[PDB]
Amino acid sequence: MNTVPFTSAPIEVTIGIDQYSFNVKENQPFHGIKDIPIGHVHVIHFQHADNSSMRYGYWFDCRMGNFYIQYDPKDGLYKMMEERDGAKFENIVHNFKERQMMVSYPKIDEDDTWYNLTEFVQMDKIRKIVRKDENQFSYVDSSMTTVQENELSDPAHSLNYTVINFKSREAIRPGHEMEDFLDKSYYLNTVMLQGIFKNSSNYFGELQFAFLNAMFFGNYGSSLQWHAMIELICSSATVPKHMLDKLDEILYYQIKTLPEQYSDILLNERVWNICLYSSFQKNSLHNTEKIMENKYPELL
Amino acid sequence: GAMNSSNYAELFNNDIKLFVDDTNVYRVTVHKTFEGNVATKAINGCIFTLNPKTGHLFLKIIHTSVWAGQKRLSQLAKWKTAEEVSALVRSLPKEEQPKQIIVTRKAMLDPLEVHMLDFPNIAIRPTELRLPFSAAMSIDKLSDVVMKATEPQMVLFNIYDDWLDRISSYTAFSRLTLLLRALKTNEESAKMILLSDPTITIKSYHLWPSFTDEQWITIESQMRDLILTEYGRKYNV
Ligand SMILES: O=C(O)c1cnn(Cc2ccccc2)c1
Repeated sequence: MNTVPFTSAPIEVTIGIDQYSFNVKENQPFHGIKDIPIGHVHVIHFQHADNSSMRYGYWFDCRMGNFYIQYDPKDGLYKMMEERDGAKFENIVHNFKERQMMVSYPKIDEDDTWYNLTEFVQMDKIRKIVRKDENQFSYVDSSMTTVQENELSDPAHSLNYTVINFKSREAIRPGHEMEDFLDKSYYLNTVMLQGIFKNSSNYFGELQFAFLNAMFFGNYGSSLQWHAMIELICSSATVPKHMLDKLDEILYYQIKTLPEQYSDILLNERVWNICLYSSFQKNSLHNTEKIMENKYPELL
Repeated sequence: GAMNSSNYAELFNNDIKLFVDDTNVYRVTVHKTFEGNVATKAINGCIFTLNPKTGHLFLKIIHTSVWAGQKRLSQLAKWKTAEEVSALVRSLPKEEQPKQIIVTRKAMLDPLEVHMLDFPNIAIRPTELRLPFSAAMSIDKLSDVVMKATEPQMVLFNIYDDWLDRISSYTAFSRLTLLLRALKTNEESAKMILLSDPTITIKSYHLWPSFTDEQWITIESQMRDLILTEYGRKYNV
């Protein structure tokens, strides 16, 4: 088990840690989050009570170091920092007075939701999408644009998702225009899987990361990426069987976790009707189809 | 962006542009089989690609052999159109390539965009103009060359004859669209108006009769009257 110590909580805020959330009042005696389970990946996110603009947060792996949160009164946000001096960290985090002012990460043992949502998400790949090499953790917020979006304006503060564009030379072999536009298997299998991602795990990992950035930060370009990566698979007549079966599971848990009142902004009606009812792989998403129809029938 | 009547005169500026109409590419007759069923038979078609400023028409004849052994022909026809339009653009010198291609049917947008990926600075646009280019096959010399073709074939015409010697491109396009709208509304009557004086002939190298300026004024009024008469007949006005 791991701990995320907070020097203080000077401004009222809603704090999320993975799929959970709680509130802290202004100047409340709050010193962080304890009892966090097995952390291949985690995310801690913030939305200020006095200004819900800019949700922001940090992706991190407890194994890559000791991470704490301190409020910066100049930049006006809660900042993640790493401590190289382990003894000092161990000392602050094991102080029983400090531990009494920490909330316990609340893991029900039956629940496997967080590793179903983040299985293919790796910090090493996050840090290539979010380029800030001097830190072991990665900042994302509601307003950050994607490289692709920028190509249609600060490249340091961008989300470097893999560019997917169905009407581009990369997607369409000369001489196969109709074939490749109507059946995206070439683009999926040769260009993306064999060429860029190298395997389906890296593909699913970026898909899951994009979904979670869309849901936790309301990041629009992330939502576009999530849907694009779904549509590329569904619009391909030839997809490995294991990949289809795994996709149904991945999407089922994303739809299950999605806030009920957020569907008008996190789900693209066009894409989901195509994937579930018209695409080559319509009949390959049985579990996702069933949860969507019963949870969100209005979109369909 | 979409083309319409506010930015209408833009069609006749010096940026090269082409209209593409695909409505006569895939053409069929519908008849009854021996078992009593109904069957289609394809007939030759054409792509109508027109420069509205110069009158240059690139009539690509679509021979029925291109449909043989193919499925979903109405879908294929849009991709075939796009393939031939792209090939036309590639065959032109750069200074003759269009800056915009305007498609008369929005379903042509994605096929043409995909076939035109090598030309990222050529804008592909729909239009809100209702244009009557589907009646191109009511022009006798166009229909004749399409029906006679035994192989794929490109035929070049100036659809304005010599009109630009005397009127502007704007005015020529207006005359063209009036004539074609009349032929689309009441083809036999529009054909009658144009042939009613056998002493006003069509030159061997023209499509339309050699009307004087004053005769064109009369002809245009007769075509407007034909269109208005049909409107009243249709809506009981
Ligand atoms: O630098 C470290 O090692 C470290 C550990 N915890 N913190 C935040 C914190 C400081 C003081 C009291 C409570 C929390 C910083």
